[PDB]
Amino acid sequence: LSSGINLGRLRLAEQFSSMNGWQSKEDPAFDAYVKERRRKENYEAFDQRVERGYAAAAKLHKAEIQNAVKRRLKSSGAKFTAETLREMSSAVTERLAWLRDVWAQIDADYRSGDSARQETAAQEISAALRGEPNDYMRWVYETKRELRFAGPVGRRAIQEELQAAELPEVLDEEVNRYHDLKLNMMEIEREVKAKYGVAGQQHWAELQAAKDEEYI
Amino acid sequence: SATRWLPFVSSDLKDYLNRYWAVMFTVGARPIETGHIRHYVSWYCTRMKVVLLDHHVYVEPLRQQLQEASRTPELPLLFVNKKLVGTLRDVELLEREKKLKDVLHFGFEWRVGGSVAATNGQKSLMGALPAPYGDAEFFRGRYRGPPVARPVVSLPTLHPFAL
Amino acid sequence: INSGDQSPYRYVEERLYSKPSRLDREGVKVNKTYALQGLGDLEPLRYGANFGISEKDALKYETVAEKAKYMEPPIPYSSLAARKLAAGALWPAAPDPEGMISKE
Amino acid sequence: NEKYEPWEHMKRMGRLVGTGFYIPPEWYNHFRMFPPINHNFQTLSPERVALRDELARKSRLVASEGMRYYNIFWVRKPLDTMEKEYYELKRRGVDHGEAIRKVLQGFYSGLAVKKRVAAIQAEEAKLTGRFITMREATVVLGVLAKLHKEQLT
Amino acid sequence: DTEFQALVEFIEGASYDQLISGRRFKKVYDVLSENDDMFIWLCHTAMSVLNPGDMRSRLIYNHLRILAESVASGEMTQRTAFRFFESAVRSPAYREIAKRQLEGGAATRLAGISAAADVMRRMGLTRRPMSSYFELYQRIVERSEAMTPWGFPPLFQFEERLSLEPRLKFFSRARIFWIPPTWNRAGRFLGPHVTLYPGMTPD
Amino acid sequence: LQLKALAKDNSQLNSLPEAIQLFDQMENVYGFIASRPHYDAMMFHLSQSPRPEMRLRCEELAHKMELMGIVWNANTYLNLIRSAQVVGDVAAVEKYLSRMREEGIPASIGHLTWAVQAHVQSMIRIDYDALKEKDESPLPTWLEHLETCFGIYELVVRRGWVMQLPFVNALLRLTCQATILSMERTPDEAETIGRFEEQANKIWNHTFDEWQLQKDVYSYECYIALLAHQQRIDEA
Amino acid sequence: LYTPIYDFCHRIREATEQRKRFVVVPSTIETRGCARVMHDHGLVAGFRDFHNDRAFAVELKYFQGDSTINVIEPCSYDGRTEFEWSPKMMRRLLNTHGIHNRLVVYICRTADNRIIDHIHAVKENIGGRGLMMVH
Repeated sequence: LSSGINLGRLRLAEQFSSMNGWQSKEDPAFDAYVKERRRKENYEAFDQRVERGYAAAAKLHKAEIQNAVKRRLKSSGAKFTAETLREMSSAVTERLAWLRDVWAQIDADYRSGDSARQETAAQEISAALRGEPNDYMRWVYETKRELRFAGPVGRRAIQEELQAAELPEVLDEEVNRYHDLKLNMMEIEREVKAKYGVAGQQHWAELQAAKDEEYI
Repeated sequence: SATRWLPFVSSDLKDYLNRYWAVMFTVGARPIETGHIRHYVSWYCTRMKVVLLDHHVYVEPLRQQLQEASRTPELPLLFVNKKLVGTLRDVELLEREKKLKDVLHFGFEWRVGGSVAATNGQKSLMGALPAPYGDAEFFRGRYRGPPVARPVVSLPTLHPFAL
Repeated sequence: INSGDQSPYRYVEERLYSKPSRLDREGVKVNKTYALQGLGDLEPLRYGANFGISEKDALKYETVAEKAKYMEPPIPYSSLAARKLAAGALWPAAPDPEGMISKE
Repeated sequence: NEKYEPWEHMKRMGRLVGTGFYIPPEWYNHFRMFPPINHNFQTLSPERVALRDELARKSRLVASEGMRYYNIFWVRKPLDTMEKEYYELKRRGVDHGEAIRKVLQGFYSGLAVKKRVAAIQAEEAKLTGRFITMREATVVLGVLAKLHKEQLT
Repeated sequence: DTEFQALVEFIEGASYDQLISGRRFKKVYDVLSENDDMFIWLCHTAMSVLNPGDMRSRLIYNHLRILAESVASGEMTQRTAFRFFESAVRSPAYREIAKRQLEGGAATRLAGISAAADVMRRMGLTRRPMSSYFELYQRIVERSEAMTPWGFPPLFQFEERLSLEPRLKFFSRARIFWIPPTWNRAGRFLGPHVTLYPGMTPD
Repeated sequence: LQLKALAKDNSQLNSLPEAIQLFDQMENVYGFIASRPHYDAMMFHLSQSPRPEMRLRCEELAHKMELMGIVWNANTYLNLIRSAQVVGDVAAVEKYLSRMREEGIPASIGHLTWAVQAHVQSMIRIDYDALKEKDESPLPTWLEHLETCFGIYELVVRRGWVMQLPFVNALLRLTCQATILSMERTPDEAETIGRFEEQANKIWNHTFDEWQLQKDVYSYECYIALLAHQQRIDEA
Repeated sequence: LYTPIYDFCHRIREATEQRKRFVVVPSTIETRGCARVMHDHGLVAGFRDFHNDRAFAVELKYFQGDSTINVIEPCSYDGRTEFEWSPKMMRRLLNTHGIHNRLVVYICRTADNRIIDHIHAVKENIGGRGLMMVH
C-alpha cells in the first residue's frame, strides 16, 4: 500500500537510517522541531544537582501517595480497580507538577548569585539527596489534622488563611500515615540531653526508673 | 531420510560458502598445515567441511576462484561465514590475539584496539587512559615494569612442526 | 597458598571445584572454609553471585531429571562474564597440537 | 521451555492484577501499551550464444586444422562479418545449415585473402632487404645481447 | 554512599591486620558490583543499533527503554528481565535492523551509546552521576557488547537456535544442559550434577 | 473501515471486544503498525464505554500515540474529552481544554458540546445519599452547572461562531436532565422544577428557531425523556 | 487420518501450538459447516478459498500471545465409532456440570444435513450426529 502515511514513514526511515541525512542545517522540518524542543527545554530545565534533588523528592512523594492509596484500600477492604489507578496517577501527576513549581524556586535561588540564597539552596539539595523529609510536609500534615479536628470558626479561619497559599492536595491517608507512626526514643533522648543539661539526665533516669518499674 | 544421500560437489566457490559454515580447501601434499587448522577448529567445537582438491572434478575452476578471494596462492584456506580467514599465519594470529573464538562461532573479528595476549592477573585498563600533552618517553623515572628473562641459546625443538 | 602436606595443584583444585567448596560459596556452614574467599576476576563464572545456578535450590531435588525439569534457566550475562569477555577468557586457548607430532 | 515466556509472564501478571488485591508495577501497564516482540507470524542473448558457439566450433577447425594458420590478426572483424552475413541471410530466411555453409565459405575466402596479402607483404619485405619487421628487430636485439654474453664469459 | 563506606572499612581493616586478606576484598568486590548498570547498558546498546525513523524500531526502542527503567526501579527481577531481553533480541525484526545498520557504513550506534550514557546520567540509572561516561569508555575501548556488530553480548543464549545448529558441535543433532551419568570418568570433580554450556566454559 | 463500522455498530452486544480483538489481530498477527486513523477509530470507540478499564485503554492508546511520534490533534483531544465526559469528570475535560490551548490547537464547537455533556453526566453522578446524610440540598451545584454551560453558550455567540445543532441539543439535554433530577431528588421544591421547565421550554420552543436549526432524533429524544418523566403520556 | 472431522481437529490442534496463521483442512460437507459454526462463535478469524470443495484454509484467531482455540476434540475419539445424539443429549450438553454452557461449543449434523451447534439444537428441539467439541 503506497499511500501518504506509508510513503511518509518510508522517507522518514530513509532520512533517519544513516548519519548524513539528519544533521544540522540539512532538513528544515527536523531543525524546526529540534529548535522548538530546545526552546522548550531552555526555560523548563534546572541545575543538575537541583534535578537530582527533585528526582529524590519526586520518588519520595510518589511512594507516599502510593502508600496512601494502599492504606485506604487496606482500611476499606475494597479492590484495586482501574478507577483507583486513574485517581492515583492523577494525584501523582499533580504532586509532581507541584514539586516542579516548588523546585523552580530552589533552582532560582541556586543560580541567583547571592551567598545566602545559594547556601539555603545547597541545604535543600543536601537534605533531598540524603533522603531527609522536608519540614513543610510535616507542617502541612499537622495543619491538615488541625483543620480536620477544629470547629467551624477555626476551620473557616484556616481555610481563609491558606486559600491563596499554594498547598498540595493531600489525602487523609497521608495524614493518618504520618500521625499513626510511633515516635523514636533515641531522638527524643538526644533532644532532651541537648535542650536540658543534668536536669535532663535526672529526668531520663526517672523515666527509665518508671520503665523498669512497669516492667515489674 | 526423504532423499538418498549424495556427496556435494560444485564448480563455483559461492556454493561452498553459502552451504557450510567453515570450509577449508586443502591439498594432499600439505598434511601439516591442514592438520593444524583441524586442531584449532575442533578445539572450539565448530563443524568444518574439508575439501581435498586432490582428485576433484573442478580443480581448475576452484584454483582460479581461490586466487581471487585470497591473493596468495597458498593452501589451505579457511572460509568462515562467507568471508576469507586465510592461511596458517592468519589462523594462528587470531589464536594468539584470542580472536579465534568469535570468528569460528559467530563469524566476526574483534576490531578492539590493544592486545589481549600480554596480560597479567585481571584484565583492566591500567594506564590505558590518554595522557595529557603526550610525552610518555621524557619521564625517565617511569615504571619500566617487571624484569623479563631471555634465553641465551635456542633449545632444540621436539618436532620441526611442533611449534 | 599454604599446601599442608598436599600438592598445591590438587589442593587448589579441591578448594575451587569440589562440591563442599561451591556449597560453602552458596552458604551451607561446612566445616572450615572449603572455598577461596578473596578472588576478583579470577573467580570461576560457574560460582558467581549473579549467575543462574544455585546449589541451595538444587539440594531439594534427589534426581538429575528433577533438576532439569523444575529449575529456572541460568542467567546468561553478568559482570564477571563481562570481565571474562573483555579478557577473552570465555574459552581456553588452544594448546600445542598433539595429533600428529609424537607420543614421547 | 515455553513456560518462561514474556507473553506468559504478562498473562500471569494480568491475572494477578485482575484480582483487585495486587497493585500493578509500572512495567505491566507500560507493556500493555508496548507489547514484547514476537517471533511468530513472520550478458548475451541465448540464440546469439548458440550461434556464436556453433560459429566458433566450426571456425576453430577451419583455422587450426584446415588452414594451419596460427598468426591470424584481428579475427573479430571476420567473425562479426560472419555474424552480420548470417543475419543478412536470416532477413530473407533461406535455411539454417546452408547459411552456415555460405558464411563459412566467405570466411574461408577472407582468410585466404588475408594469408595471401600477408605472404605478399612478407615476400616484398624479404626480397628488397630494406625493410625489417619488429619481431626481427627484437630477435636481433636478443641475439646480439647473447653474443655479448658469450663475449663476457 | 555505601561503596565509599565499604572502601573506608576496607582501608581500616587492611591497616588493622596489616595484610590483604580474602574476607575484606570479597566484601568490597560484593559492594562495588551490586549495581544493575550492566543490564541497563545491555538494553541501551541494544537500543543504540536501532533506527529512529522506523516504527518497528520505535516499538523495540520503547520496549527496551521500559525494560531498563523497570530494572533500575527494582520492580522487575533480573531473570525475567533477561528473558524479556533475549526475547526482544532474538526477533528477526531486530536482527534485520542490525543487518541494515551494518550494511549502511555510516552507522548511528556511536551517537546511540553516547545518548544512552546521557540518558543514564539524566534519569538516574547509575550509582554516580558521572560513572556512565566511564562505563561508555569501558564499553568502547574493551571487548564488550558495544563492539559486537549486532548490539548484544555475543553469547549463544542471545542468538537463534537455527543458527546455533549448523555452526556449533554439541551433544546430539538430527534449555539447561547436563552431563548424562554414563560418564563415570569425565574429570576430577566433573559429574552429572555439573552443567555444561554450549558456547562458553564458565569454569 | 471495519473499526469505523464497529464504533457505531449496535446490531450485537459484542462490538467493543470484537474491535479490541480486531486491533490485536491487526497489530500482532497481520504485522501492521497502527497509524493515526487506526488510533482515532479505536479511541472513538473506547471513549463511548464508561467502564474505567476501557477509559484506561483509551488513555494508554493516546499515550502510545504521542510516544510513537504522532502528535495530538483536535480529533485526539475530542476523543479524550469524549472518554472523560461519560463518567462525569469535569476536571479531566477542563484539563484537556487547558492543555489543548497550550500547544496552540484551537478548541472547536464539539469540544464545548461534550464539555456541556460532561456537566450533564456530572449532574447525573452526584452521590445524593451522602448529601441526604449531610442534609445539604444539591440545588447550588445544579445552579453552578447551569451557569457554567450558559456562560459557554454566551461565549460561543460572542466569538461569531456558527451555531451547531449538537450544542443546542446538549443545552436541551442539560436542562431536561436538571428538571428530571430536580423531580427525583427535591420533589417538594415546586418553584425549582418550574424554573427548570421554563428554561427547558425556552430552549425547546425559541432557541432552535433562533439559529435556524432543525430538530433531530436526539433533540426529540431529550424532550420525550422529559415528558415521559413528567407522566405526560399523550404529549409524549 | 481416519475421519475428515478427525483430521480437521488434528490439524487445527497441531497448528495452534505452532502459532501459524493458516491451516489447510480438507473440505467436506460436515467440515466446512463446523468451520462456519466455529467462525460464528468467534473461535476462527476467517477463511481462505472457502468455495473449494476439496480443501480450504482456516485463518486462526490469536489474542495477546496465545491462541483463542484451547481444546478442540472430535466426537469419534478413536476415529471409528460414531455417535447419534438425542435432543436429551443436546439439553445435557447445554446444561453440563450444573451451569449454563454457551462456552464449550458442541456441534452436530442433523438429518437435514445442516451443521448446527448445541444451542440452536436445543432451541428447535432436535438432535443429530455429533461431530466435535471446541472451546
